[PDB]
Amino acid sequence: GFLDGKRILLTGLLSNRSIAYGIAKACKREGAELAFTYVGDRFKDRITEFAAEFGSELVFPCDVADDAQIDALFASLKTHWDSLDGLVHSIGFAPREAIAGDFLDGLTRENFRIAHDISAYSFPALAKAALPMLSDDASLLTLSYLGAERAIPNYNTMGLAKAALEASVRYLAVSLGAKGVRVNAISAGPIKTLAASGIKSFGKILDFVESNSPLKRNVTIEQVGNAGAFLLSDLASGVTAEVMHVDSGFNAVVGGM
Amino acid sequence: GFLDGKRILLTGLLSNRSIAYGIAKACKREGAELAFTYVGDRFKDRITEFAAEFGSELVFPCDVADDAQIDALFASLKTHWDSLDGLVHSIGFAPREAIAGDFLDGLTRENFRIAHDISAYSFPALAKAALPMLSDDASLLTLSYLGAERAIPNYNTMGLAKAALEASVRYLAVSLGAKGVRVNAISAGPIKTLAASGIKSFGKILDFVESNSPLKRNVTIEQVGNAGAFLLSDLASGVTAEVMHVDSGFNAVVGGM
Amino acid sequence: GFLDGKRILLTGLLSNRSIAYGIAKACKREGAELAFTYVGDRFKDRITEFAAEFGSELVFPCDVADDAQIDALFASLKTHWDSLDGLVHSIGFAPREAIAGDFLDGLTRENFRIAHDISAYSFPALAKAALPMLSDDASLLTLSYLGAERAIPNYNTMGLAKAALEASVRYLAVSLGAKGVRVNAISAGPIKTLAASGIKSFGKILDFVESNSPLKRNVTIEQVGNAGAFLLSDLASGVTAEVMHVDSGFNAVVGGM
Amino acid sequence: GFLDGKRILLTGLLSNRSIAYGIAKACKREGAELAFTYVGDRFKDRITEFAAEFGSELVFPCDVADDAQIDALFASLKTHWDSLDGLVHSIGFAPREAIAGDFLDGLTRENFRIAHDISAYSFPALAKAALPMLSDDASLLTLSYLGAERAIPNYNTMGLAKAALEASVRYLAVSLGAKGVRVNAISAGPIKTLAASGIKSFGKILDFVESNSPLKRNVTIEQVGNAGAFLLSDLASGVTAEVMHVDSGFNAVVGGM
Ligand SMILES: NC(=O)c1ccc[n+]([C@@H]2O[C@H](COP(=O)([O-])OP(=O)(O)OC[C@H]3O[C@@H](n4cnc5c(N)ncnc54)[C@H](O)[C@@H]3O)[C@@H](O)[C@H]2O)c1
Ligand SMILES: NC(=O)c1ccc[n+]([C@@H]2O[C@H](COP(=O)([O-])OP(=O)(O)OC[C@H]3O[C@@H](n4cnc5c(N)ncnc54)[C@H](O)[C@@H]3O)[C@@H](O)[C@H]2O)c1
Ligand SMILES: NC(=O)c1ccc[n+]([C@@H]2O[C@H](COP(=O)([O-])OP(=O)(O)OC[C@H]3O[C@@H](n4cnc5c(N)ncnc54)[C@H](O)[C@@H]3O)[C@@H](O)[C@H]2O)c1
Ligand SMILES: NC(=O)c1ccc[n+]([C@@H]2O[C@H](COP(=O)([O-])OP(=O)(O)OC[C@H]3O[C@@H](n4cnc5c(N)ncnc54)[C@H](O)[C@@H]3O)[C@@H](O)[C@H]2O)c1
Ligand SMILES: CCc1cc(O)c(Oc2ccc([N+](=O)[O-])cc2Cl)cc1F
Ligand SMILES: CCc1cc(O)c(Oc2ccc([N+](=O)[O-])cc2Cl)cc1F
Ligand SMILES: CCc1cc(O)c(Oc2ccc([N+](=O)[O-])cc2Cl)cc1F
Ligand SMILES: CCc1cc(O)c(Oc2ccc([N+](=O)[O-])cc2Cl)cc1F
Repeated sequence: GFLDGKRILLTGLLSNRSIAYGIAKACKREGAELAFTYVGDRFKDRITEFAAEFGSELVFPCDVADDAQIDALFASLKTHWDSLDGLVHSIGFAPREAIAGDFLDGLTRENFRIAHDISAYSFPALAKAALPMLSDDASLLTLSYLGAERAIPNYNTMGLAKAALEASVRYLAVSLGAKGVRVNAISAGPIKTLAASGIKSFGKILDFVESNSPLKRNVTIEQVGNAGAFLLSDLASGVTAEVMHVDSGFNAVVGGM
Repeated sequence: GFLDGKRILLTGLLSNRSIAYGIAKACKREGAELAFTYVGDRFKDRITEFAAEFGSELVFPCDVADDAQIDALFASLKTHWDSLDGLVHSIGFAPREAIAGDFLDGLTRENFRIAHDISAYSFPALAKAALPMLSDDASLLTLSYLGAERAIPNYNTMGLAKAALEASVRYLAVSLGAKGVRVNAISAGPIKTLAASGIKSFGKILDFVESNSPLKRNVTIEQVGNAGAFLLSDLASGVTAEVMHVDSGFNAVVGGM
Repeated sequence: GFLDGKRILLTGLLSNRSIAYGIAKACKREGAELAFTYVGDRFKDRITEFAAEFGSELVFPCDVADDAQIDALFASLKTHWDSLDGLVHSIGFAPREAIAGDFLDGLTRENFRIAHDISAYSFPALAKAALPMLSDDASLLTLSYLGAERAIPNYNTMGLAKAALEASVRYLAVSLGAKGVRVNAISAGPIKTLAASGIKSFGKILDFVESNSPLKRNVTIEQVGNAGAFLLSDLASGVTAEVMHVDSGFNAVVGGM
Repeated sequence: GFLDGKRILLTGLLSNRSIAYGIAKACKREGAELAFTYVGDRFKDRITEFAAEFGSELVFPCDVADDAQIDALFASLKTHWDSLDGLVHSIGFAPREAIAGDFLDGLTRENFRIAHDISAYSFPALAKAALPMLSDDASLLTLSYLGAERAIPNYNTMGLAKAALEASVRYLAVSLGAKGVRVNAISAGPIKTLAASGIKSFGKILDFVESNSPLKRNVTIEQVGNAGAFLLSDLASGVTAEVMHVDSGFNAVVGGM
C-alpha cells in the first residue's frame, strides 16, 4: 500500500466506531505499522484487543492532561521505534455543561481551560514531545469539526477549542516544515462515535447533513480513514497547513431552505 | 453624533497610542458617554487622566484573570449606569516566550493556558458578567489580528488565542442575539502601540504592509476607532458575528513578490 | 452627517424597496449629494421621481451591457460634477433559466456570459470609466450575496458571477488603492426587493434566516443602507478589499438543525 | 493501485511539465485507463505521443470555446468507453493583456468574456456534456490557484475567473452529488509549466513561496498529481465541493516579513 513501512502512532481509539479506528484500518491496509495510546489502566485491555486487531502489541498510556505522560509516551515508543512517521491526534473533551444548551450558561474559566487544554493544546504538545524522533517526512494529523468555522448549536466551547486547534495546525506547519514535516487536519462530518453521545441533538445534525449535503449522505469512518491515510502518506507530500473537509461537502452549502 | 446617548465601557486603554484610545475618541466624538477599566492600583491615576481626557470620571479596576474583579466591575458600573450599550474588549497577553521565535520553543501548558485565558476567555467572560445590564441594542466589540487566520512569524501562541477569540465572537453572537445584542471583532492591522513592543520584528511587518497593502499605507487608531464606533452604533444594526478587517486591505493580498 | 459634501453616484435604484434606495436614503441623510442611473427610456420618469425624493435632478441612462453608455455616463456626470467620491454598484442579472432549479439545466454558454457580463464585469468596468474623475479618497461599493461563498439552492449561475464580483473587489482595491481609492462589497442578507421576485423560494430563505440568524431577524434596506454609507465615508478610511456581511450574522452559523 | 479500473479523461496535457502530465502519471501508476484531449490538429501528434507514454491511443480534439466540440468529445469517447469515472479539467486562458501589469489596463469586456468562458465556464460545460455517461462514483477535478482567494500581482482577470471556477465546484457538487458524483478543485502552487511563461514575474512568486512556504519548497507536478489521483479515487469518497491546497502550505501563511 501507499503507507508501506510508515510507522504511525494513533491516539483516541476508544471503540470500533472511533474515527481513529477507521484511520487505523486504512493505515494498516496500506502497509503501516501502528502503535496506540489509551487513558487509564481500566482501559488497557480493551485497547490491547483493538491493537491486536491491527497486528500491534504497542500500546501506551497517555493522558494529555499530564506532561509526564506525554514525555514518557515517546520515551517508551522510542524503545520500539527508532523513528516516527505519523501521528494521529484524535482526542477531545469539554465538560458536559460547556457543550450543552446556551454557550454562556456553560461558560466558566475552568470549563474553558479544560476544553482548550485537552482539545487544542494537546496537539502541539504531542508534536513537541515527538519532535526528536520524527522522521523528516513525518506527517501529523488532527481531527476538527465545522463548529470551528461557524457557530453550531450546543458545540459552544468546543468550537472555540477547535478554532485554536486549526490555528495550531498552521503554526505547527511553519515550525516543523523546514525539517520537512507536514501538519494537517481533517474537518470531519458527524459520525456516530462514543464522543457523539456527548453532543445533544447529534441526531438532528446527522439527519440534516444527510438531507442537505451535496452527496446527500453522511460520511463514514472508512471515508475519514482513507482521507487520513492519504494525508499521512507521501502521496500528500505537497499538502501541509491544510484543514480538509471530509463531510460529504456539507460545509460548502447553505442547507435547510 | 451617531452614538448619541450610548453608554460604552472600554477596556485596554493603556496609552494615547492604544487602539482603545482611538476608539474612545471616535465614540466620544459621536456622542457616547464612556467608562474605563484598568489593571493594578499603580495605574489608577494614569487612566483617570486618560478618562478625564474624554469627559469621564468613571474608571474601575479589572484584571480579567480574576473572576471576582470581573463581577465587581459590573456591580460598580451599575451604581452609575442603569444600562450598558457598548463594551470594548481591547485586551491581550501572552508570556514573552510564547510570542518570540519558534512556535514550539515557546509552547508550554502554562504559556498556552495564560494566553487563552487572558486573550480569548476574557471576552465572553465579560459579556456574561455584563449581560444582566446590557440594553437590548447593545454591541460588544473585540480586537483581533490576521495571525488568527494565517501563520505570522512570532505571533505563535497569540494566533491560537485570537482564533479562539474570533470563534467566541460567533458563539456569543448566537447566544446574545435573540435579545438583540450584537457581537463583532475588528481584525486590525499593525499599529505602534505599547503592546506592539512585545512583537519581535513589528517593524518589518509594518514596513511590509505599507509596501504591500492595497492602500499602500498602515492603519491608524483613528481609522480603527471610527470603524469601532460604527460597529458599536445602531448604524451597524444588521451586523453581528462579523470579523471586520481594518488593515488597509492587507489581508486580501499576497504581498512581497 | 459623516458624508457631508461627498458626491455619490448610485446605480440600481429600481423601486423604493431596492437596496440602492436604502443606501441612497442613508447617504442623503448623512449629507451626500446624489446622482442616479437608469436602464431604458421607459424608466426615466420613475427614476427622476425617485431622484427628486433625494433632492437630486441628476439622472443618467446606463445599460452596463453597452460600452458606449458606460463612457457617456461619466462624460455626462462630469458636466455637473468635477469629482466623484462614491460609486454604488447595485446591479445584477441572469436569465431566469440560469437561476431556476438545477444548476446544469440552466447552464448555457450564453446564460453564463450574460450573468457574468452584467453582474460581475460591470463593476470594474464602471470603476475604470470613472477613474479619471475619482477623488483620491473615493469609495466604490458593490452588493454581493452569500451564494458567492457557499452553494445556495436556485442561485446557481449568479453564485459564480458573485464569486467573480468579490474577486474583482480585491483586484480593484489593489489597482485603485495607490491613489487612495477604496473598494468594498456588502454581502447583504435577503431583502424583499423586485430582484428577489426572480429567486424561486425566496420566501423559504427569508423564513430560514429569520429563524436561524443570530439576531433572529431579517435585515432591512435601512440596515444595509447605513452599512453602505459607512463604507462610502471617511469613517471607513482603513477599510478596503473587504466583503462585509450585513445579514444579521446568518453567514456565521450552521442553521436548521 | 487505488484507481484500478477507473477510466479517466484528462484535458490540458500540453507538455511533460503540464500539471495534467503529473496527474496522468499518478493515475496510470495507480491503475487507471486514460484518454486525452487536445486543441488544434497541429497538436494531434504531440498528444498522441504523450498518450502513448501512458499506454493510451485515446485522444480527441476539444476546443472548449466550441459547443460542438464539447458534445462531439463525449460522443467519440462513448464509442470506446461505456462509462466515465474521472474528468480532469486542467485548462485556462486569458489574453496576455488581461494578466499583465495593472488589472484595469488589461480589462475589456472581451478580455473578461474570454477569460471566464475558457477558464471557468468550460468546467461545468464539460461536466454537463459528460453527465449521461458518468458512473455514479465518478469524480470531476479542476485546477485553481490562490489568486482566486487573494489578489496576486499580474494574475488580474484570471483571479476573477478562478473565483467563478471554485464557485462552480460548489454548485456542480450539489447538482451532481445526489447521483453520487464528486466535484473538487486543487489549488496548486506555482509550477514551471508552459502556462507559467504567461505570468510575468512567475520567477519572483516561485522564489517567494520557496522562501516563505511552511515546507520551504515549491510543489511538483508529482505532488499535485498524487493529490489529484487521491481526489479522483474512491479513497476520497467523502470529499466533494472542496478546494484543496497543494502548495507546500503557502496559502496558510503571511510571508515576506
Ligand atoms: N465524531 C465526530 O462526529 C467528529 C466529527 C468531527 C470532528 N471530530 C473529532 O474527532 C476526534 C475523535 O473523536 P471521535 O469522534 O472518534 O470520538 P471517540 O470517543 O471515539 O474518540 C475520542 C477520544 O478522545 C480521547 N480523550 C479524551 N480525553 C483524553 C485525554 N485527557 N487524553 C487522551 N485522550 C483523551 C478518548 O480517549 C477518545 O479515544 C475528536 O477530536 C473529535 O472532536 C469528531
Ligand atoms: N496593536 C496592534 O497592532 C493590534 C493589531 C491587531 C490586533 N490587536 C489587538 O488590539 C487589542 C489592543 O491592544 P493594543 O494594540 O491597543 O495595545 P495596548 O497595550 O495599548 O492595549 C492592550 C491592553 O491589554 C490590557 N491587558 C493585558 N492584560 C490584562 C488583564 N489581565 N486584564 C485586563 N487588561 C489586560 C492592557 O492593560 C492594555 O490596556 C489587543 O487585543 C491586541 O491583541 C492589536
Ligand atoms: N435583494 C437581495 O436580497 C440581495 C441580497 C444580497 C445581495 N444582493 C444584490 O443587491 C444588488 C441590488 O439588487 P436589489 O436587491 O436591490 O434588487 P433591485 O431590483 O431593486 O435592483 C437591481 C438593479 O439591477 C439593475 N440592472 C439590471 N440589469 C442592468 C443593466 N444591464 N444595466 C444597469 N442596471 C441593471 C436594475 O436596474 C435594478 O436597479 C444586486 O446586485 C443583488 O444581486 C441583493
Ligand atoms: N502552472 C501553475 O503554476 C498553476 C498553478 C495553479 C493553478 N493552475 C492551473 O492548472 C491548470 C493547468 O495549467 P498548467 O499549469 O498545467 O499549464 P499547461 O500549459 O501545461 O496547461 C494548460 C492547458 O490549457 C489548455 N487550453 C487553453 N485553452 C484551451 C481551450 N480553448 N480548449 C481546451 N484547452 C485549452 C492548453 O491546451 C493546455 O493544455 C490551469 O487551469 C492553470 O490555471 C496552474
Ligand atoms: C457534532 C459533531 C461532533 C464533533 C466533535 O468534535 C465530537 O467530538 C467530541 C465532542 C465532545 C466531546 N466532549 O465534550 O467531551 C469530545 C469529543 Cl472528542 C463529536 C461529534 F459528534
Ligand atoms: C503584530 C500585530 C499585533 C497584534 C497584536 O495582537 C498585538 O497585541 C498584543 C500582542 C502581544 C501581547 N502580549 O504578548 O502580551 C499582547 C497584545 Cl495586546 C500587538 C501587535 F502589534
Ligand atoms: C437570494 C437573495 C438574493 C440575491 C441576489 O443577488 C438578488 O439579486 C438578483 C437576483 C437575481 C437576478 N436576476 O436573475 O436577474 C438579479 C438580481 Cl439583482 C436577489 C436576492 F433576493
Ligand atoms: C501564478 C501561477 C499560475 C497560475 C495559473 O492559473 C496558471 O495557468 C495559466 C495562467 C495564465 C493563462 N493564460 O493567460 O493564458 C493560462 C493558464 Cl492555464 C499558471 C501559473 F503559473
